[PDB]
Amino acid sequence: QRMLGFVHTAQRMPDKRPAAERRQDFAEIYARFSDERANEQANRCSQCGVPFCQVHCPVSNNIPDWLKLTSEGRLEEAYEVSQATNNFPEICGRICPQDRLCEGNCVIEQSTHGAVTIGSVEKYINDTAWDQGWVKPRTPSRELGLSVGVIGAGPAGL
Amino acid sequence: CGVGFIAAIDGKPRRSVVEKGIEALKAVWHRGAVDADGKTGDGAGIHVAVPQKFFKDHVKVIGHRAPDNKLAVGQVFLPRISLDAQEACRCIVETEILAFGYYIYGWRQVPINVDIIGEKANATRPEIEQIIVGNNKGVSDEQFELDLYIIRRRIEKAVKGEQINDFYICSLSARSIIYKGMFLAEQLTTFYPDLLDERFESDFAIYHQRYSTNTFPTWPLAQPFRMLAHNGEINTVKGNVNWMKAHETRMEHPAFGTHMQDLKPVIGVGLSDSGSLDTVFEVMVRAGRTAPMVKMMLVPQALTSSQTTPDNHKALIQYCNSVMEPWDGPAALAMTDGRWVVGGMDRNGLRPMRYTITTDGLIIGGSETGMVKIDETQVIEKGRLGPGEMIAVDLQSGKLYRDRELKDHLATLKPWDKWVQNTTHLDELVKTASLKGEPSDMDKAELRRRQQAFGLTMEDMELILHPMVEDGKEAIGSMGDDSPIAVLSDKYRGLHHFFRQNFSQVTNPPIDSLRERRVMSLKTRLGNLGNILDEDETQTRLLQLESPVLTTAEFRAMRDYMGDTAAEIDATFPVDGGPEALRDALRRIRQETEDAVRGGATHVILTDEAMGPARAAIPAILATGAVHTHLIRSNLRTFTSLNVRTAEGLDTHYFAVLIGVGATTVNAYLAQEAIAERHRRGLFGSMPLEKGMANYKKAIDDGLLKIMSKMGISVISSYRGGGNFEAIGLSRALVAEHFPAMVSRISGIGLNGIQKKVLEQHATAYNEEVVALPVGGFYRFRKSGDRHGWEGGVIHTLQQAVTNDSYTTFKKYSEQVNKRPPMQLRDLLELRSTKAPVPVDEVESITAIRKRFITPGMSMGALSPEAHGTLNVAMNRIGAKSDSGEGGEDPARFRPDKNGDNWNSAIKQVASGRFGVTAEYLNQCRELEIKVAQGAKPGEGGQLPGFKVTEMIARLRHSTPGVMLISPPPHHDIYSIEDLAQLIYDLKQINPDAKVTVKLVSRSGIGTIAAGVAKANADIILISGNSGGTGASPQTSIKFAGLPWEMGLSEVHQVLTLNRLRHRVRLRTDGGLKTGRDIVIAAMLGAEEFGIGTASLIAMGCIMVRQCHSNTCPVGVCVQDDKLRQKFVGTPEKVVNLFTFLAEEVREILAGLGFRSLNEVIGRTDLLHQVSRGAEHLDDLDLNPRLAQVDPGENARYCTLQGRNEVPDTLDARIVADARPLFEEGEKMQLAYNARNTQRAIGTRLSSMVTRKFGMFGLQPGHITIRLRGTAGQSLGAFAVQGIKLEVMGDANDYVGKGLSGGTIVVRPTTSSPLETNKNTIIGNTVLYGATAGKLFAAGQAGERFAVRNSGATVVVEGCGSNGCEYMTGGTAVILGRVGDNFAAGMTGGMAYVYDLDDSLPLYINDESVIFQRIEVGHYESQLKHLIEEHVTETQSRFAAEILNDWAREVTKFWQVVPKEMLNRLEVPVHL
Amino acid sequence: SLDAQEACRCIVETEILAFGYYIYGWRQVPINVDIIGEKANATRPEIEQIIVGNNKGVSDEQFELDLYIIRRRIEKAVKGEQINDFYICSLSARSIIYKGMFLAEQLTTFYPDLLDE
Amino acid sequence: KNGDNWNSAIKQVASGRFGVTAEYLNQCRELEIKVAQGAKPGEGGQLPGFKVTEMIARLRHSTPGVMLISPPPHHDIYSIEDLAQLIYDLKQINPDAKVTVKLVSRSGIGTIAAGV
Ligand SMILES: Cc1cc2nc3c(=O)[nH]c(=O)nc-3n(C[C@H](O)[C@H](O)[C@H](O)COP(=O)(O)O)c2cc1C
Ligand code: SF4
Ligand code: SF4
Ligand code: F3S
Repeated sequence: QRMLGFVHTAQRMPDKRPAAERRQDFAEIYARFSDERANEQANRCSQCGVPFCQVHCPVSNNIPDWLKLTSEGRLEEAYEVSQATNNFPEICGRICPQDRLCEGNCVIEQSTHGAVTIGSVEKYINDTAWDQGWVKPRTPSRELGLSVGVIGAGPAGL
Repeated sequence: CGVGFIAAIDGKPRRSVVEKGIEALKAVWHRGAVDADGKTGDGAGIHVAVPQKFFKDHVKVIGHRAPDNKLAVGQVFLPRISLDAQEACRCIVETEILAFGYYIYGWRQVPINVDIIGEKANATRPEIEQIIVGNNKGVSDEQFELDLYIIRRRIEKAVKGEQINDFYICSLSARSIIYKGMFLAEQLTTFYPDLLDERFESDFAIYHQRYSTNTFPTWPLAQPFRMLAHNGEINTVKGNVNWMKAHETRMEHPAFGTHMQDLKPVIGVGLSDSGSLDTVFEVMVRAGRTAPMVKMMLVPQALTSSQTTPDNHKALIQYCNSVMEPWDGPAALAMTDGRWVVGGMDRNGLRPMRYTITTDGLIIGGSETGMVKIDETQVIEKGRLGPGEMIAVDLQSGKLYRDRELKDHLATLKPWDKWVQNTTHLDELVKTASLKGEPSDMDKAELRRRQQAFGLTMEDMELILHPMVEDGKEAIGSMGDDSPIAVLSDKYRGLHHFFRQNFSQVTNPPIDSLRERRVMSLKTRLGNLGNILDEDETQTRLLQLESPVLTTAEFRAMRDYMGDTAAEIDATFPVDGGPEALRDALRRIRQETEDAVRGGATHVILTDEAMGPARAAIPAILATGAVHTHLIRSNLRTFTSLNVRTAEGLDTHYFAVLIGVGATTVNAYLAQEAIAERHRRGLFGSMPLEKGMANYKKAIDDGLLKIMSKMGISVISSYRGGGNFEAIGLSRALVAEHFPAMVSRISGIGLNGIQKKVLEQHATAYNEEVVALPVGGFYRFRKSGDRHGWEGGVIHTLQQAVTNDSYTTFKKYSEQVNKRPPMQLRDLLELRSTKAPVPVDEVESITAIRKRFITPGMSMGALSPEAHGTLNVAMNRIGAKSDSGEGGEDPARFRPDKNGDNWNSAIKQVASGRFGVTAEYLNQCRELEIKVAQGAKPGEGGQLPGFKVTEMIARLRHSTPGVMLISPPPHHDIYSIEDLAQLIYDLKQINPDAKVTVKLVSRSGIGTIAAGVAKANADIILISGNSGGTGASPQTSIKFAGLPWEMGLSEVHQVLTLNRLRHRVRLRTDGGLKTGRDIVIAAMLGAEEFGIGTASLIAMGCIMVRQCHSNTCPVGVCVQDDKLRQKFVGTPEKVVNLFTFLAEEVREILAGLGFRSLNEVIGRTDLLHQVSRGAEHLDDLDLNPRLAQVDPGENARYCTLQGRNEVPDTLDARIVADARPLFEEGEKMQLAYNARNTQRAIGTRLSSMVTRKFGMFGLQPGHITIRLRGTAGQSLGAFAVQGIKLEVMGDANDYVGKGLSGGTIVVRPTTSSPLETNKNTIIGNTVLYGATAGKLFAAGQAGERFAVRNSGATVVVEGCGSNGCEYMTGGTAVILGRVGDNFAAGMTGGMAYVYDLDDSLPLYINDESVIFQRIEVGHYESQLKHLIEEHVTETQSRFAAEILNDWAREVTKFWQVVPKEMLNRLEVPVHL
Repeated sequence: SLDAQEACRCIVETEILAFGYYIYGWRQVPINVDIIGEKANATRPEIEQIIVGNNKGVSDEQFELDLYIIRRRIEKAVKGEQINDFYICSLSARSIIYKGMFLAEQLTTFYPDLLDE
Repeated sequence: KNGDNWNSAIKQVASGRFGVTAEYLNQCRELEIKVAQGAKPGEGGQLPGFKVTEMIARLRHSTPGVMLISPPPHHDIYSIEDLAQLIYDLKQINPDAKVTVKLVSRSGIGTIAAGV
């Protein structure tokens, strides 16, 4: 559908477990979106020119493009668009503080309409792609005859 | 300004004809341009028959013998400065005339009187003489005329050989003579006393007076010409001359003979449009045809697909359209063959023409129906001329042919119907083509590799291609263009980005393509060009396509039909060619094309399917330009066609430029491949592929029509190969060599830059493993795309600095703006003074500078009420002027609030729709403004979605709630510059205190338009740019139309200074102004005031969302919904702080330079230098064309007069001096005067006084009544309020009841006139244009465009013309007669009743937006009854009396027309 | 007219670039029109200068010959289109000419360039 | 209220002064002295005894149902000096109006006109 539905919909993050139950285990506290809810929450985007959601994201993903390609089915192309500019999308969507980077500067967030839930849609579109084998390693075609060394196995190293 | 003609029907010479011609010339002084000198004119001319007895008596007196036959008299202009060039001209004329054997009687000096000419028209006056040549060989008359024409052409060529200037032959014939010059109209018989003789008698006479746009007159440019007289202007001359250059190389006729060799360059140099048209007219007439046939072949009629015309006329028009390319443009013609006398109109019927027959067998025609005084009991029939109509007089037989009789007589000469059957269509060819040969689509990898090679991103397929295939219409954007220009860019911008489109300002009107689509044709013909001087069946044997764009299957069918006559040409250059491979490839292809055409090939297919990893593709535009220009220069374009197969064609602007350069048919296969590939993935849904292709083709054709209609061209055959574009950034040599006629005022890249860009993109595409397309930024900002003017940090910094009120943050913003790489023309200029800096506090105050900024107009339809009111209250607080824009205004805002806020607006606009223009809307402002063209969408009308129209805006514009409101592209009032002068006179009459501003758009050729509008007593000029914002408009018009204001402003300033006119008008610029440096640069270039616009919106909260058209802007700036309007965060102090900072920056800069006021820096261009970007970009831009300094002289470089430029005074003054008891005592009155056609806008000033005193509805109807007897002027009773009643006995010229506001007008024939009231034209074109309330009862037939944009008026007329009741919105209109074609077009509100006796309405009506039925409800019958009763009571007609007498049997003859949108909103349903 | 100037400029640039020399640009000569009379001012032409550099590295005499040929070709081409009020006061790498219709003593007043050091 | 003003721009000073008051002379633009009428020169206007309704009786300050015959002379104009005096009076009471004298055609009117 024509994706400008921030007027007649309300923002709502995915399922959460209550506090009296969270305190026991060590698992996560949120859950993955459902299909009909992700296709709804990714529809509140406005495809605004000069997208602030991208100016303030340190890796600068093409956020409106996969937000569009998600709101119309077409999940595989959205995965391609998201992965082609970020190596660990799901890890980022899980840990990246969004209230200060992307969700905190959305155009509809500055106007008290709430913010498009970007990181949760990142998780959704990047984990539903893992289960169906759309992820593949980038083996080099022609092996070049050189060797490079790195120190450390953190995010930068990997 | 005007044309006119007088003819004796029977054909007997008499002095009364010349007497009436001079009397008619004596009464056109109100339309011309008045001058303070009193002697300076701008052209005048008369054209009559030769007085044989005069010259024969002269010859007798000299001493010769009076010959038997008719004489030949030539009138020549010789040089006056040197006494030796005269002798050379004389000996040339005598050695060329005596070469045939005719006897020369001698020369005669015409008596003149040089005490009446001005000074500027006298310094270039030529020596006027006459030569008397007699015929002694005894040859017939027609052979004698042919010899004289050949001799004239030979003399012209010979005198051009010796390069002698100031030489002209005004006429050389044995039938007619021409007296013309550069004097005033009334002083014609004073400069030429010969016409005061008693022996000058003729049977026909033509007269013309013109209106120039400059003040440097030259005598050889004064009409009438030789067998033509023209009023208006022709749009397509750059394209018609290029087609004549190809037609010449094959024309020949046995009448001329060998001397044909001396008539090959038929169109010389140094002529106007009406001169070239006249030359081709004469060369076609002198070869056998007759004047009606030539008029039909040059300016044909609109070939309509309606059953309202017999098939004979259709066949004739088909033949005429096939043989020759039409000469479009607004044109009223009064031409004269040696035997016929014709008066004709163009295809659209813009200019007016009205005629009259007397009982003396005398026909008088002209632009105004009151020029020649005629006793009112001598007329037999009055009439008009519709679109394409004509009226002719046969002098040799003494007969008068009206339109229909002339067409029926002309459809008899040749069997046209038997001839037209030779043509073959293409749909038959694609249907008989077997369902075989379907090739296989390319691979996804191959398609992506071929798309990446040209720069097609994924956003050119998700944004501008999906809507085309889905719906059938182009995309829509909602903001200006802030992307860099082509040459200053850094990505791969295609070559079609360097060509800006064209459009028409006041000199020509655009054409509406949504409603007047029946007069626009997209026919294409292969195998058409040939001998244009023949009449045979082999002329109409060709192939005809219904659209210049072809699909792949249609292309294959056409190729198989062509067969072994086509020749394919490669268009690829080797990537390993070297540093000059592209030039070599161009050479190669332009040689192979010529070598193949000489070998019998009659079709050229220029393909580029050989593009691979080692061959790059030549830009298609360059290839087709080179090929077409070479074929034209070598006299071979007349033999073949030109078919192009492009791989980059995806948008409508591509096809436009390819057909404008010269291509015949354009094929785009890659777009079709992409559509098929996107379809097989299942993105469009459930629609078949053929439906998608049909939708795409329909969208492309509609976009082509839109681009074509911005200039005024209604046919594609005369638009092809004309060069209706402007190149910005291409080198002068390249354009002048490969493109026919385009202007590149600044040189740019040559061929090496193009080659470099092409090779870089090709290598990137073909040596890198491509897996997807880049997202790309051209319409929306992306980090990988190009740079934009408004980024994120800039917006945030500006909003912070405006909210928190910290000047340091504003300086931070300004520095961030002024630090980016160059993006616009004003980024290469640098300020450099020579004085010493002064202290800052010494410069003028901030108030005196803030009073120089204004905010532009932004309609209430686009913006919200809160934002509009906020801007208005913020700009009235610092002392500067605001603007309201189109869309009207709220009257409750006319008084200051209780807190002191003033929500009014000091500048009211008069748009093309006249959506809120009332009599009170104009008396509440300090400066009026006429909007000719907007910056974002030039040559078009503003739009408004159907859901943006709430109840409040519906009540404010007097429209229907919930219907798309699209403005008309043209003005319906401004069809030339004399109409602009009339409109400015009207506006200055209605508001005696305000100034009139004319708003234009930057382009090439704006200097002459500005010099013309400065003579119409306009006193403020506004020059917009190409980067201005808008509410909603197509994307191609946003990105590919206009020019930067650096060009327009610097052209207007110089042209105005050159004509000694700068000291009268002010200059104002806007579009892309962000900082103080921009303002100082604009002030140096010549401007005085400035408009800001978009930046202001950013100060109130707008964050460049670019969804204004969708009615869902989150902040709530351009929204009409309520839940979103509740989010507004604007505040006037924000705008005040913005303007304060912007003025303080200018003060800082002026202090740093060394001046103490803006007046000291205006016009001082020499304080600007041009710096280069570096030695690594290699662009040869030279901005010197805008740094040239024209020295002013005595006057200053800016406006130096207070108050508006005053205008003459009409009859209204006397009325104000007579009805004083109404204004002091408060009582009724009754006045009676005599109206003459030289009195304009009768009853407008009185309306102003009444509005200021009582208001619009303060007086009962008929409180003050005026009775006039005679032909009223133009705009009679414009802007009349309730309480005023005008009663004219006679007729009105035009614009009667324009902008009515509650008044009442009654027009009826005089009591002693023996005329049928229902069969004579009584009023003219454009009646009740944009009326809001009142009544109008006429007892005759109206003109064209009757009751356009009616909103509340009520009119009862006894007839109508074409295009009547167009785009009406409210009121009731009763028409007791016949109507014209395209009736009730675009109507969206109101009701109509037509009294059809012949039952011919279902053929004329435009039955798409309105439904017509028969009256079945009594409540609507009583309405009609009361309206006709009121008509009978007012005008005392006899037709309506008869209709009222026999009511029961005539009620069943009325058709009721009701719009579709009002079918479920009315109170009483029209059904049962 | 402001359109004949553009035609003259494009003709000059398309004829100079046909040999291969590099055009640096145009310059407007500073003038002072307060000293000319009225009859000599109604026909005053627009004075400009063009700066053409030599990049092919040819000798001086060959360069002068090329410049003379280019001047003749430009004159013929502009005569072909029948454009009046066009003149080339000089085109060379050696000399320059400052001339006009002013008084003798007012030469350095109309042309302040000669007052340079 | 239709603006139809029922006033009259010329007021007469008859021989009877039947309604001449101070307001009657300040509500005009242009005055008129009537010396003799065209039909009955050297005579006063008459009005029958039954023509005098109550409205006319109130408008003329008279008795209802009584014949009203104006006096032939003026009792104010016995010679040209008294005419000058009356003209001075009329021009003093109304500072904006003009004074019109109405005569009847006969022989010897030239000297009377040169005197007035
Ligand atoms: C939303 C919007 C609506 C506009 N409406 C009109 C209009 O109705 N009439 C008009 O002449 N110009 C209209 N304009 C153009 C402005 O008058 C002005 O030309 C433009 O804003 C200048 O662009 P700038 O702000 O970049 O300087 C509109 C502009 C915008 C952004
Ligand atoms: S979240 Fe807001 S800023 Fe980001 S893309 Fe969507 S509408 Fe634009
Ligand atoms: S959550 Fe994802 S899109 Fe948002 S800032 Fe982090 S990495 Fe960027
Ligand atoms: S781009 Fe338009 S939709 Fe509103 S936020 Fe700005 S005015």
